[PDB]
Amino acid sequence: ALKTKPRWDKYDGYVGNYRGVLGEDIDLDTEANRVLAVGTNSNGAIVVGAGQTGIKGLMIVAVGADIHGAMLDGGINNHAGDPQDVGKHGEITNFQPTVFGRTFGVAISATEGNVKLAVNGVDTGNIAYDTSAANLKSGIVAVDDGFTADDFTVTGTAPNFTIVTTRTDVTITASGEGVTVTEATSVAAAGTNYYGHADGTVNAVKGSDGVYVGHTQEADRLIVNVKDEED
Amino acid sequence: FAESIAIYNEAMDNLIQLLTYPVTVPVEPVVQIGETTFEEATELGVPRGA
Repeated sequence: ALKTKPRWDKYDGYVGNYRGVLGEDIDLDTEANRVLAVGTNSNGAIVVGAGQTGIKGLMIVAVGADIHGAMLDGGINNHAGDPQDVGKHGEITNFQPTVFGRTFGVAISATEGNVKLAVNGVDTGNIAYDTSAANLKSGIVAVDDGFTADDFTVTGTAPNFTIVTTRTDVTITASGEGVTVTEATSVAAAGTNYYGHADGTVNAVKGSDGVYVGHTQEADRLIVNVKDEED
Repeated sequence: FAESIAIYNEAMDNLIQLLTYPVTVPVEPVVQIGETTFEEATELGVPRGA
C-alpha cells in the first residue's frame, strides 16, 4: 500500500505485560506508531524514556490516519491520563528502530578557504574550512528563514561535526565545494540486540544508558525480552 | 398511697412503652464489607481482579 508500521504480534497481557496510564501527552508526529522504550515517573504513570525507575518495558501507541495520511488527533490512548499497554515479553512485527529529530554528519574536504551549506535549499553565509563548533551553529542560524538557534544543536571538531535537530522539517545539505553532508539513517538489521535508552529511543547501540529490550531474528521482527533497568 | 403514686406510675408506663422493646434475638451482628472500582480499558491488556 505505502508503509508498514510497528505492531505487537504476540502480547499476552497476564505475564507482567501491564496496563498503566500515561504521565504526559504522546506526540502524534514524533512518537505515535513507533516502538517507545518506557519507564514510570514518581507517580503510577507511564513515561517515554527513563522515569524514576529506569526503562521497564516497550510501548506502541497505535494511532490511525485519515485518507490523506494525517494522524487522528481526538484519540483516547495518547493523552495524559489515558490508559496504555506496556510489554516485557512478546513479539513486535514490522519492527523499526526509533529515533527523534534529524541528525546530519558534516565533514570538510577543503584544507584552505571557505565552504557553504544549504538549509532547506537556501545558502548559508561562508564558513572557514576551520570554523569553530560555535560558528557552524552561528552560520546555520544566520539566515532569514525563521528557525533560529532554539532548535539546532552542534558538536564536533574542525574536520567534522554533527548537526542534531528536534524538528523533522529542517534539512541540511552541502551546496559549495569542499564539504560533504550525510543525514544519519536507521533500519533494522537481522540477528541484532536492540536497546532502549533514557530518551525513549530503541537502537542497536548500547552507549552508557542502554537497557536490553530484545533481539530481532529476521530484521522485520523483534523478540521482546526486557532486562528491566535497576538501581 | 395508690392515689399519690398514680401519676409516677403513669409517667413510667409512657416512657417504658416509648423507650423499650422486648428482645427476641439476644445477639446482633454488625459488619464491615469493603468495595470495588472500575478502571479504563486498554486495547490488549486486562483489568485488575476483585
